[PDB]
Amino acid sequence: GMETLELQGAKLRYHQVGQGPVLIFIPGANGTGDIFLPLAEQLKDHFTVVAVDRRDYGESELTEPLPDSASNPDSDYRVKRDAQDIAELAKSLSDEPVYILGSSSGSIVAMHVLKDYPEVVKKIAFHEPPINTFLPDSTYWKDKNDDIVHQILTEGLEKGMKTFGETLNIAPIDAKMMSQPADTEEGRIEQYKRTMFWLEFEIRQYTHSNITLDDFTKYSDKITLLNGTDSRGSFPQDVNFYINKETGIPIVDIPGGHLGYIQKPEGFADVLLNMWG
Amino acid sequence: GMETLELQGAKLRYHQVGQGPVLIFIPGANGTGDIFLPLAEQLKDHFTVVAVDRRDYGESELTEPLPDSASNPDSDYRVKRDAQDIAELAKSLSDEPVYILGSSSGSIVAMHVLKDYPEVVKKIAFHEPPINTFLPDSTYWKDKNDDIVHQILTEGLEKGMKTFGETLNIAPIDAKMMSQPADTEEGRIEQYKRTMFWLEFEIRQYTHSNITLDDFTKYSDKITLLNGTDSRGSFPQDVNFYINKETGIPIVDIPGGHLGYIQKPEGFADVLLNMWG
Repeated sequence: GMETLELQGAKLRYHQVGQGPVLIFIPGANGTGDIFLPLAEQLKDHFTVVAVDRRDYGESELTEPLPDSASNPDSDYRVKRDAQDIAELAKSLSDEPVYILGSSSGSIVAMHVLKDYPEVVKKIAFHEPPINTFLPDSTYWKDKNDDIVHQILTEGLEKGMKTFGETLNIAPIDAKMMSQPADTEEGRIEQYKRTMFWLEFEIRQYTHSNITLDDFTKYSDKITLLNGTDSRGSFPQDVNFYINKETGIPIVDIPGGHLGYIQKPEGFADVLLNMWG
Repeated sequence: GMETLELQGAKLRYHQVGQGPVLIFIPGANGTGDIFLPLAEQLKDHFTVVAVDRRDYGESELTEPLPDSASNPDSDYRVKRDAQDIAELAKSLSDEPVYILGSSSGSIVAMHVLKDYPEVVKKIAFHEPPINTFLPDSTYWKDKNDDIVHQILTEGLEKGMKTFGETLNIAPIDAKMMSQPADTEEGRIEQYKRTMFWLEFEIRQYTHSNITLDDFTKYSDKITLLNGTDSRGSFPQDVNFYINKETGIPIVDIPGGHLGYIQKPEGFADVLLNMWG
């Protein structure tokens, strides 16, 4: 049960309670205004308290995708868009300048509201901002942030071999080949995103999808099951053994492991050409 | 330099080399057809080899967002859409049924092509499928997958306190409150996605955004800097000290830590009402 302001690119949702001059609270990393509700109850006799879900969070919703460049660490799109969200909200609720308080990364949003839309600001408070750009030791803090983001990436890719080895239940050499970190930072970033997408959206949905043995028997003349010569004892071979046992569909052993088509391409090709050539 | 077939919801990209009957390779968890290129070079005298980037991967691109329900573990949207992608590709390249080989989760795509579009299949090969739905011990494997996906979530949230503590450089009690895992599985899933979004798209972009001290001095009469009484020694307070030292803008100490507005809402409110009431 939240209020809505439709803006360019998003439906902005906010809580509103109180009477009196408008006071907008801008949240930090939690992104949502509900964290200000106990404070709003303390203030509602004196201010019209407005607590925002910033457009990428909570009950707010984007109506257009973020630009490709938003993932660039030097992108200014989001912080600028967040600031003009607050300015538009302030103008939709008040014909006079308003009170604004932002905390943590939300106090950085507040700084940009004052920089680019001073006309909407009556008074403003910056609660514990973590901005470093104007500090004498800016580089220390900026480098540390860039390193922590990269640290989380490396720690993610380290779980690759459990991710594929324990879900596909394949041989460790195959699991290793599948989870081997890419050669470059950009390649590793893409690799991590692929792995996380596959985990969320592919492995469970596909491996429990609606296929039955009677679906194979109906066209058994078209089907060959393939087991790698190097991946014996693995779960996917056990699947093919079950299909072969119950339907009579043949298994052909083909060189290599779970990735035999890239591990041993000449031998893989020879077997296929004998099957189908 | 990849071929393109525009379909409903995506631009499907594929590699094509060879002469002769069409043979479509469907990739597994890597999602991209380049993994079949060394094999394609072995086969190109005998088949027209077609190696696909499935629509969510690689050089393929969605032109509409995935449905909300695609994240449901029992969703069939993606595997069905992948299969009709292959069927449409086969019909765009050949007036006769074609050869198809899928590996790993791509062999599950292949099963669905045969189930729903048998007319496009001349022969088909399932290379080491990890499907469990028709196995007698299906539940063991299905439960194990669901548990591994949930394991990766728990392992992610465990890095929350380093994520906020080492980027904001705040007190450990505050970092703990920010990273405390939500009460429910759905709450924890959303929490992890928020944290990963903030890391990628917020922390670096906002903390090094283009604000200078001269931006504060221009409207210094409107600004109050707020430091929590419980977060002394933290980096965000050091930021406010620098601003106060160089601009003269006042600091008000307000009850609580980095999250004082929810930690101590009555005391926080009292200070604000004295500032602004």
